[PDB]
Amino acid sequence: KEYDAYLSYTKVDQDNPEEEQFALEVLPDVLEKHYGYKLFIPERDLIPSGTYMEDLTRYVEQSRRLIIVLTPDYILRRGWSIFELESRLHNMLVSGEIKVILIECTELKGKVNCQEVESLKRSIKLLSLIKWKGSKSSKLNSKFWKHLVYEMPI
Repeated sequence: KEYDAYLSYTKVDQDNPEEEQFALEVLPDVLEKHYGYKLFIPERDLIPSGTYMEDLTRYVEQSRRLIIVLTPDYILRRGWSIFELESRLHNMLVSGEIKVILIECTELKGKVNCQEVESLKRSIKLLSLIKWKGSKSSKLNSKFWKHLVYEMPI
């Protein structure tokens, strides 16, 4: 366990700017610089290679938490699919070997998407739901941040 949490998010090229800004820079920056947590971010710390899947698996095993940022882009690309594609990660999620922190940034209005995400929720044993209200939640020392920090290790 070398990392406090594994950050899972999706970025799609050019639909709300505040959501993307919170998911890509504010969330990691506040978790690492202000609170001192150590996060593994694939798009920052891992270079894609032929061992990409095995590398991601190993990094998840070395992470004390799994943060999933539920943005519209994440739903579009089904950014959670990786954790279901690899058997080891799937077993870790369903058997409760790693705690998952699901950050709800949008409402699952879509029927099919809502059903799929519900099936994902039931597939996780240790699941913590935190709603991101918006600009109020991004403010430092807000209810959102206290909740998230409590769900974090140490």
